[PDB]
Amino acid sequence: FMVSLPRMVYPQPKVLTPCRKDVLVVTPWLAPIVWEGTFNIDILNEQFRLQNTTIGLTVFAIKKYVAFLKLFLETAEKHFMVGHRVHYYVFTDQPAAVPRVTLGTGRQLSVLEVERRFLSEVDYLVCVDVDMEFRDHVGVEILTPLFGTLHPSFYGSSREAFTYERRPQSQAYIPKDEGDFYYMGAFFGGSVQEVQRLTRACHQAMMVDQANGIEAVWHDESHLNKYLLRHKPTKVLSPEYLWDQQLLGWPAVLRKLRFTAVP
Ligand SMILES: OC[C@H]1O[C@@H](O)[C@H](O)[C@@H](O)[C@H]1O
Ligand SMILES: [Cl-]
Ligand SMILES: [Hg+2]
Ligand SMILES: [Hg+2]
Ligand SMILES: [Hg+2]
Ligand SMILES: [Hg+2]
Ligand SMILES: [Hg+2]
Ligand SMILES: [Hg+2]
Repeated sequence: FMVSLPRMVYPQPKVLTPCRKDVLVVTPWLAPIVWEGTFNIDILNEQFRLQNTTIGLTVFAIKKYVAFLKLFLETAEKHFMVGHRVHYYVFTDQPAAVPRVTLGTGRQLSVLEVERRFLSEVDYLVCVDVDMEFRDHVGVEILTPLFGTLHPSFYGSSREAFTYERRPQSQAYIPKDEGDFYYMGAFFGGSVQEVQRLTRACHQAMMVDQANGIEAVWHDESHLNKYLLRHKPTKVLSPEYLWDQQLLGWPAVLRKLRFTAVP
C-alpha cells in the first residue's frame, strides 16, 4: 500500500518536448535509461521516503583494496541516497582495517569478515566496486526491481564489438547477433530478491563452466551480461553512473559524472 503524495509545485512535463534528443531514454522493453534531465528527484524522493525505503550498499574490500574504503565511504556519505535509510555492508578479510567513517543519521555500516539477513534488513541491494568515489548525486532514481549500468567504454559501440563471451562452450556465451547493451559488472542492483536470483544464477553458471574447463573472458561481468540479456533489467543506468574521467574525459553527453574510478 502506498499513501498519496503531498501537493508539490514543479515544472509541468511537456508532452511535445522530449527530455533529451541526444540519447535513448527508454529501452525497447520500456525500461527507463537514467540520464540527468529525465527525472525530477523531488517527486522520486517523496515516493521512496513515503515507503521508508532502506538501501543496502555492498562492497568487497580484500587485501590492498581496503585502502579505498575511506574515500569510498566518505563520498558515499555526501552523494549516495542522502535523506534515505542506508545500510553499508563491507565484506573484508581485514575487519580491523576498515576506517572509522562518520555517518549521517539513519545510516549504518556492518563489517562482515570473509543471505536471509538482506531480505529482512533492506529493500534494495546495490553492488559496487570499492576502488571508486562518488562525485555527484546517486539516488533513488536508480531503484527498481533489477538494474544494470552501461559500461563507459562501450555505450556507443555496436553489439559486434561488445566483449561478451563468444565461445559456445561457456554458459555466458552470447552470439554476434544478440545483445542489447554491454553492462559493467562494477555497478548493478535491484530488489533483494532479484539481486539474489541474479547472483544465484551466475554462481551456478560459473560452476558449470569450471567443470567444463572454461573461464568466461571477463569473468563475473560476462555472466552478468548473459543474465541481463535473458532477464531484461527494469532500469538501465547511463555512464554517468560508472565513469573514468582520466581514461575517457568528460563528453558533452554526460551532464554529470556521479560515480568514478579512482586513479
Ligand atoms: O571489455 C571489458 C573490460 O573493459 C575494461 O575497460 C575494464 O577495465 C574491464 O574491467 C572490463 O570491463
Ligand atoms: Cl553482488
Ligand atoms: Hg526531461
Ligand atoms: Hg551484492
Ligand atoms: Hg558486492
Ligand atoms: Hg548469470
Ligand atoms: Hg558469480
Ligand atoms: Hg553475475
